[PDB]
Amino acid sequence: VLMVGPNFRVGKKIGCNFGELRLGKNLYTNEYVAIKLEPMKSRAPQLHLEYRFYKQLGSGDGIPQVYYFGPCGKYNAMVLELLGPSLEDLFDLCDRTFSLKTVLMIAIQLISRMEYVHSKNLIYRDVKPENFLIGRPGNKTQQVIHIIDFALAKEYIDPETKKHIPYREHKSLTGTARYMSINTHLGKEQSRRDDLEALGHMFMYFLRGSLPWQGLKADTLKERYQKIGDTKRATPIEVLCENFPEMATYLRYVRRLDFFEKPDYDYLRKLFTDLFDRKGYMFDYEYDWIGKQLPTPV
Ligand SMILES: COc1ccc(/N=c2/[nH]c(N)c(C(=O)c3ccc(OC)cc3)s2)cc1
Ligand SMILES: [Cl-]
Ligand SMILES: [Cl-]
Ligand SMILES: [Cl-]
Ligand SMILES: [Cl-]
Ligand SMILES: [Mg+2]
Ligand SMILES: [Mg+2]
Repeated sequence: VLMVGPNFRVGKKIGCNFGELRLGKNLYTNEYVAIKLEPMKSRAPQLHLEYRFYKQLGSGDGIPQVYYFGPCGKYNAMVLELLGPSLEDLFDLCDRTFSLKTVLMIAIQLISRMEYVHSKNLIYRDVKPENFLIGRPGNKTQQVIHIIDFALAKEYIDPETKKHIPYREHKSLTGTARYMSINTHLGKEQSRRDDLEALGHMFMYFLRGSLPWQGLKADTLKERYQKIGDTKRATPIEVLCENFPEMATYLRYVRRLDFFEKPDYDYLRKLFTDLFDRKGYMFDYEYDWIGKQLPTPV
């Protein structure tokens, strides 16, 4: 089908997706957009719930604008702001290490981004470099690290009672193993702490080039998650974060948060801004990838 909604032309498949993602164009405004498609026959629908989480988030810094949700042939479609490459794309472009300055510019932003999500009574639960995208130059947000992919989010404040969700265990594992928190591996209900811990793992991935549990395989997914969690538990923070004392402090702090506890986001930002200033860095958005040829759908 040629169109989604009144005004969005459906274009080519984009990204490296299987038809899940297309370029689109708002014919009414002469603007490109991203079109996410999900078959109506899906045995595990996620797109409509994702749209509802975007409505709960509302308009925010580093959150893509969402323009439409509705049918498109035999698909449900969500039309959203077209962003730039992901941090994983950019990491590859930068030979799979980022400088401390780039990691800190990312980290300072992403602590705030997670604070925003948490302020809207949601936990994110899908931290990975693929889900953080820079903007496009055309919208003056190419410097801003955005967060996408809210299909795995959850409301952590129950809306009627206004109580934090209860602690429980035996939660099935499905996420991304590489970044997930130790408590996620143990089958615990995720909470605010776990989003911040997964961010810490991702920051160390960027700094080191890899994480020491990244290569582990097993005959079953469950066994693989187990081995990865075992390695996370067996790798001292002082070792993982050798040469990055503030990252060690960050990770120890988030690992030690209680399930119900509100993180001190101010404290975590200050760890990193104090470090940033002490190193003489200037917060000028000159990330490692500036000056390189970025992948673009057009
Ligand atoms: C490297 O090629 C591309 C670079 C940037 C790009 N922009 C996007 N903007 C979005 N809002 C996107 C998404 O919502 C999205 C949707 C699905 C998806 O599946 C892996 C990945 C990203 S991709 C899409 C493709
Ligand atoms: Cl445009
Ligand atoms: Cl920010
Ligand atoms: Cl991995
Ligand atoms: Cl600098
Ligand atoms: Mg915006
Ligand atoms: Mg995903």
